[PDB]
Amino acid sequence: VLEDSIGREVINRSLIRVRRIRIDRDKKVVETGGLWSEEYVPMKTIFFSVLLGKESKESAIFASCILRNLRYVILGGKETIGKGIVELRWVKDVI
RNA sequence: AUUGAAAGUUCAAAGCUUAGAUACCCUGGAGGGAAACCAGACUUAACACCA
Repeated sequence: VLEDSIGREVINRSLIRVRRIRIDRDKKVVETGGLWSEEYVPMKTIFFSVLLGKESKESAIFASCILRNLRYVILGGKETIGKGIVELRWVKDVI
């Protein structure tokens, strides 16, 4: 756990910022303006969130039947690059 | 009983192409195969005398 000034530099250095290219398939060179830049969040990163539920009978099924079987889901975009496989861990058993 | 409810910035995209670790460069200059060394040492034995 770093100070907020030093941590913001160390964290910004873990963020993956790549350039990406679209290639002219006939001459195998990059197109004009076929270069752009994207940002990814690395493997093993950990986001924390909460799922709040109102009192009902459907949520009892949802929290018991549905939420137990969510281990892996896919968030965000660029799934073709394989950029969405994420894992939920449900802080009620890891504690 | 909330200007509330509902809605995935999603999708397609190769950091690709061109590019000789090449060019100059005497293993050279200096350094005595020298220093020392007797071709020398010695007569013996037998013997007729002596004894």
